[PDB]
Amino acid sequence: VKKGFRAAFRFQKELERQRLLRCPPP
Amino acid sequence: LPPHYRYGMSPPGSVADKRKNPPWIRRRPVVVEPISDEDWYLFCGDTVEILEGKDAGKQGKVVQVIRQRNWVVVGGLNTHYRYIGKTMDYRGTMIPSEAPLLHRQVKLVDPMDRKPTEIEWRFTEAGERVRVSTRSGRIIPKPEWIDGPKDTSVEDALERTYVPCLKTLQEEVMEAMGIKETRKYKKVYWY
Amino acid sequence: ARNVVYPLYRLGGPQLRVFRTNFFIQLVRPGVAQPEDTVQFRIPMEMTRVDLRNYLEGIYNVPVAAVRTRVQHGSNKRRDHRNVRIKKPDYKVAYVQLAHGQTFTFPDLFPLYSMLEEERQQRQSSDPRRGGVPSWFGL
Amino acid sequence: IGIRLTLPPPKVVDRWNEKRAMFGVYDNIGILGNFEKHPKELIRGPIWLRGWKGNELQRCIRKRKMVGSRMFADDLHNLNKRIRYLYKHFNRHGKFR
Amino acid sequence: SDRSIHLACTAGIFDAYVPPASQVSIRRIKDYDANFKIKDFPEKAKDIFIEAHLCLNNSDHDRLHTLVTEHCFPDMTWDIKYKTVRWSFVESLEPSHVVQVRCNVYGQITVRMHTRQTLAIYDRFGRLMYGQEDVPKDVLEYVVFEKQLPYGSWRMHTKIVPPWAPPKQPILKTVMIPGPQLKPEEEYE
Amino acid sequence: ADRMSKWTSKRGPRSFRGRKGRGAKGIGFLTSGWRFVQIKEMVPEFVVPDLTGFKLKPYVSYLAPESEETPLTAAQLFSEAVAPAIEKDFKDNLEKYGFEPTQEGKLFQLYPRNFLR
Amino acid sequence: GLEEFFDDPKNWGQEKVKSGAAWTCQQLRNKSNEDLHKLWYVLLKERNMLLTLEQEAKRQRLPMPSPERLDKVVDSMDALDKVVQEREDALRLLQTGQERARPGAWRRDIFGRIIWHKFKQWVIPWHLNKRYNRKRFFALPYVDHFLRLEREKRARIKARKENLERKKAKILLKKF
Amino acid sequence: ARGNEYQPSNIKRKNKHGWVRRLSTPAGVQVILRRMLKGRKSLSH
Amino acid sequence: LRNRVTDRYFRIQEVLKHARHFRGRKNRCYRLAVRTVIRAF
RNA sequence: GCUAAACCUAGCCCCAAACCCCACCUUACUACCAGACAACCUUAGCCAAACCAUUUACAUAAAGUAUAGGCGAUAGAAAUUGAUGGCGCAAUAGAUAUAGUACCGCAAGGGAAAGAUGAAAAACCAAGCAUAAUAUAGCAAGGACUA
RNA sequence: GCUACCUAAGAACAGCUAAAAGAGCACACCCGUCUAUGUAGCAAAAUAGUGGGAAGAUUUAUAGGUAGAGGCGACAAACCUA
RNA sequence: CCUCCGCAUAAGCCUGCGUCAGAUACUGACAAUUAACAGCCCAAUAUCUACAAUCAACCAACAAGUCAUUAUUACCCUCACUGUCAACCCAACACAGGCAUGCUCAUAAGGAAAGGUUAAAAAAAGUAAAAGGAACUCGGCAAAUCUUACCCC
Ligand SMILES: Nc1nc2c(ncn2[C@@H]2O[C@H](COP(=O)(O)OP(=O)(O)OP(=O)(O)O)[C@@H](O)[C@H]2O)c(=O)[nH]1
Ligand SMILES: [Mg+2]
Ligand SMILES: [Mg+2]
Ligand SMILES: [Mg+2]
Ligand SMILES: [Mg+2]
Ligand SMILES: [Mg+2]
Ligand SMILES: [Mg+2]
Ligand SMILES: [Mg+2]
Ligand SMILES: [Mg+2]
Ligand SMILES: [Mg+2]
Ligand SMILES: [Mg+2]
Ligand SMILES: [Mg+2]
Ligand SMILES: [Mg+2]
Ligand SMILES: [Mg+2]
Ligand SMILES: [Mg+2]
Ligand SMILES: [Mg+2]
Ligand SMILES: [Mg+2]
Ligand SMILES: [Mg+2]
Ligand SMILES: [Mg+2]
Ligand SMILES: [Mg+2]
Repeated sequence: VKKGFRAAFRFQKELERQRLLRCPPP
Repeated sequence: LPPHYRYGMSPPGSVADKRKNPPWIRRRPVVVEPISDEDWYLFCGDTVEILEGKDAGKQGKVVQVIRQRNWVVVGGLNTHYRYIGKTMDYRGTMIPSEAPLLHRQVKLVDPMDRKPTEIEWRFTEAGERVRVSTRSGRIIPKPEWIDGPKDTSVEDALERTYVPCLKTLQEEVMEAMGIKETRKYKKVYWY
Repeated sequence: ARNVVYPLYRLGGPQLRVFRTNFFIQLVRPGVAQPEDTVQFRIPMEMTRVDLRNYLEGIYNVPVAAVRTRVQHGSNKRRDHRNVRIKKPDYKVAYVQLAHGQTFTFPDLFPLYSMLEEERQQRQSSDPRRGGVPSWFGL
Repeated sequence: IGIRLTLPPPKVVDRWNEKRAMFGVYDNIGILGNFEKHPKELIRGPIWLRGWKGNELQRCIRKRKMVGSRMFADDLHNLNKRIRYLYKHFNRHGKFR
Repeated sequence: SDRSIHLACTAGIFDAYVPPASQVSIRRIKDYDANFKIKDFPEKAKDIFIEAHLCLNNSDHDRLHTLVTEHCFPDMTWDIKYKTVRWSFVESLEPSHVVQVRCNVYGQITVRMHTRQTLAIYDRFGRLMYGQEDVPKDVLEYVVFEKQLPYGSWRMHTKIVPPWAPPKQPILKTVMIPGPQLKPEEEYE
Repeated sequence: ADRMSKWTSKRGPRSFRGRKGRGAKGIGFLTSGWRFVQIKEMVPEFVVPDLTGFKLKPYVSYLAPESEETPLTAAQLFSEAVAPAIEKDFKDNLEKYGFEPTQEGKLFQLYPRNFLR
Repeated sequence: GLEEFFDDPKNWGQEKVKSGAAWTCQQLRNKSNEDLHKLWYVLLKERNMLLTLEQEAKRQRLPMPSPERLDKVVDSMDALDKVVQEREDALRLLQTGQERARPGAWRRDIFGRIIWHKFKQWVIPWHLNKRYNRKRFFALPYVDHFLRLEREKRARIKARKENLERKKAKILLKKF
Repeated sequence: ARGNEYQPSNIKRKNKHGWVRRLSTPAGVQVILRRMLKGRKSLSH
Repeated sequence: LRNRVTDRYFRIQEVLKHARHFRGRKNRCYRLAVRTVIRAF
């Protein structure tokens, strides 16, 4: 594990974006 | 036991325990607060009350105590449901299985007030060590054969045949059995 | 006795005597056909055949005609998860032939649940005609 | 794949614990206390670098000089070798000469 | 094993009410609880039945574990997993009434209910496979409830099906029943 | 080439295999011609008692009182064995009371121990 | 007879065999030396029978009936041995003042480690014994460096253990 | 042709790399001491 | 590993996003994608 | 959607303080016979001097001073003065270490890898491919184009 | 524990010709002249055929010895654990 | 159909195709190799021990050779311990290699060159070949035959 939070936060936001694109909300 | 062995509901030496914790596992150790043996106040059979989770408030009886992980198992309480005997064809039967509870999540119950109580290990002149409830006083009591053909009778077991004497078992048995030895043990060299 | 220093004997010395025997033996079923008068034992490795003869004749009053011994090597091939060899202990095997024509044969040793059984009897396996439809509903 | 798929556990820092709250106190012990104690005397740590600073070679030399006799055998051998290597590097290698 | 499995039910019904004297059992129930009413039971039993079936409809296993026994929950849920059931109670033809009661100690009460309900069971894919969503059907049943005697309660334990029970509603899909899968050496008889 | 396996009499040439034993205590000696002379006095003689009439079965009844453990001590033995006679003859040469100046001359010398078990 | 190597024929095959409690040290301390001598062989016969049962159970691939009685017998024999050894030690201390039955001495071996050399029994004096003279009980100066290195290795291990213990204690205190 | 240089023989093994030989000379004693310090399970051969 | 890079995923993506429409491994492998993207720019 | 991906703690780093039953030298781990045989003894070299040959380091301050030195690379005093944890690592990191084990070598000796569920188990993302082989021409892209 | 040499005490050498042979032909055995194959091979030096020696300065099992400013060497700067 | 072999001892290895049960010659459990064969020896002090072996008889030798006791004193009153398995060892391997000795001299023992098909080239091994017979080639290399006379070292 690499210590840090900001890279993980960015990756979480990008994962949310990808999830939304794959499953667009009504 | 292997270092940092994860104590579980199954006893530390059962087949299920060996299956769940084979010798090669290196799971993260479980952090347990260090309750001293002189501070542990929950004992098997004690009536307790659940403070958190499903069935909170209900009072049951401690069935098992996994002291190594600060656990008390309340019989028939804090129960999920699991299948037993489920084979390739049969669905199995649903059984209520208790889940362990922390002593911080469980509190003892007054013998008569039937309410949760905080406890102190106050010495009493008669009961040198015994529990005492703090909010309402009163002491919570600590809860709880035919001889076979190969078992000594109590009287025989307690008979004191030992007459203290300055004789070793060897020479005493020699005298008792009549063995006679005249040869003298020649001195040997120790080094 | 085992794991004990034997007093050194010098010529003309007293007889060596053991009062609380430390040897424990096991009477085992032979793995192969043996004569009717032969008894097989597993013995501590430090026990001689003379010691076994005296042991049997004094503690059990068994008339012993002959004794033979062999050190069976335990397999060291097995390995644990760490690739370290697991040693099966070596052990001594003693064959004792009884005297006075006496015969010995190994004796024939070894000659919730209710609810589970009741439910299994009450399985009521699915009917093919039902076609997977649940049976609890009575409509 | 070198990026974790979950947010790290939240890190809570108590900005007002005793250490942080009283940090810096008595740093002016000298000027505010008739110079009875030098602020460098407030430094707790290795004996050979209490109120002293230097590069790696100087630090190693000071360590060997001050606690070398009390060092372990292999640690002292390592310190001697490090001193030798640092001497060679600083006195024979570099852009500027 | 010092600890033992603490069962909350029994394997099966004590004595079966063979469908078309128990005051000792009622006495035991009352000496254990002290506030029970056989006359008042039928309404409570009907409410438990309706609530449990609505819990089946909504996949409310947590509430099922309170409204039915552990000998009932598998029977109700195993075959309905992965499919949607649209169950609805419309009315009760004749009033529910206790029939038979028998008794570490459990008490079983058999209640005869002749009511009217609806079914519509769909597949994983939402395809109707049993019953009609609107047509109501008359159902006569014998629900055996059970209780455990500190925190126990009355829960459905079993449903006795009369041997003379009318055949259930036919299934929509046709079925194939394979015959003997004979090996080469075997011959059909 | 195997260093981690225990050295036993099953490993090595004929001489090694013959020479190494398995811990069994010697019973005699070897004379000319590899003839083994077995000494009877070196053979441990099991002094087995007569168990007839013995009333102590291997197991104890569970209905037996529990008593505190009191490891016997030299002081306790002296009090229970020698102290009575010492007091009697004080009211009214320690060898008479039991002390033996030297273990030498005995069949069972306490130190250096010269008996089995 | 060989029948004493097996349990009672009626007990043969029984799933569970009931047995009393293992002899306690306090209970044995009241028994005479002859009584302990006889009880030793009673327990020895029981132990032989139980070991026979265990081996036959392994051979038959079946559980041993009541496996706890083997542990009970072992505990009883250990208690009896402890009582006998306590009596012998008390007598030896009274009569000689020696706390050890076997002569020995603190000696420095060839590797510089202080060991407790247990004397062996010999017929010839040590100054004439060839093998004993070959055995060396002194460490030459070249061993001092290795003694220091071993001491420092032990110190490092101990320091690591203590530091880890303090770290774990601090983490526990913070958590609770 | 090569590779089979180890023609095993326990007599040679023990007489060349044994405990007695290692303790015979001070150098071998230091070899054993080094093995002990490193923690080798097999000090001698 | 006092200081380590935790953004390398995004650093690689900043280049690969402009190479997603290439042919072959140039649209997947950074070592090749970076060269092709520099040439494309 | 497969291979897989991640993870937090096992421990470790630097400091402070504080000084730390039996068997076995014979073929070690071998119950049991006339010994005699017992240890001190300058480091060297690499390297620098751009070769190499004399030579080349192993509290503060005085001081890089006096001195030494193919007086050159460099070496270098004394008198005298007074002397309570972590802006550490977190499984390719930190000890080599889950272990001096496995394995390798006759031997000295060399020397690894790794684990991750849960309160309870008595409950989407690398490469590589596949979905989905391919169309004339070409550093595989750019300008573009309706394409 | 390979290999060079040596030490101790051992073992092997069919058959034929000749006759007390560092004799001839030729097995086992030792070696490796020439060719082919192989060249990440069966093999980190082998296989097949062919060939030299094969009662001697022979071959070989066992234990021991000589250790690197060294050993050993029927000198090929050979060999001393690929 | 093959038989290089094979069976034992030595050395080496150390349970490594015995039974049962499981998986996907592997795993777990159980059992086993029984001393007569072999190893493991010798009470002292002096004192003896010129004359090989080779069928040891002639002969024949040179390299000159493994085999021997007596005198006195002690001393019997006692058969332990250890190896015993295997398809096996050294070569990273179920490696066409290395591996001492006794018998078997082709075996009574031990084994299988072909997974199935087709019968392309190239390649390897082998057999046969009209007429010629080294014209090949650096060279009769290889193969086939059994074959003289020389020279250099
Ligand atoms: N710097 C440093 N301080 C330490 C170390 N170990 C302990 N301490 C300090 O020692 C003090 C006392 O430690 P505690 O464990 O609280 O108490 P203790 O057991 O009485 O301490 P000790 O007497 O040092 O063993 C605290 O201030 C710790 O931070 C260490 O390794 N380094
Ligand atoms: Mg034997
Ligand atoms: Mg060799
Ligand atoms: Mg230079
Ligand atoms: Mg330079
Ligand atoms: Mg000074
Ligand atoms: Mg690591
Ligand atoms: Mg991909
Ligand atoms: Mg010949
Ligand atoms: Mg010749
Ligand atoms: Mg030359
Ligand atoms: Mg040359
Ligand atoms: Mg190889
Ligand atoms: Mg084949
Ligand atoms: Mg083929
Ligand atoms: Mg032709
Ligand atoms: Mg020509
Ligand atoms: Mg011609
Ligand atoms: Mg031409
Ligand atoms: Mg030719």
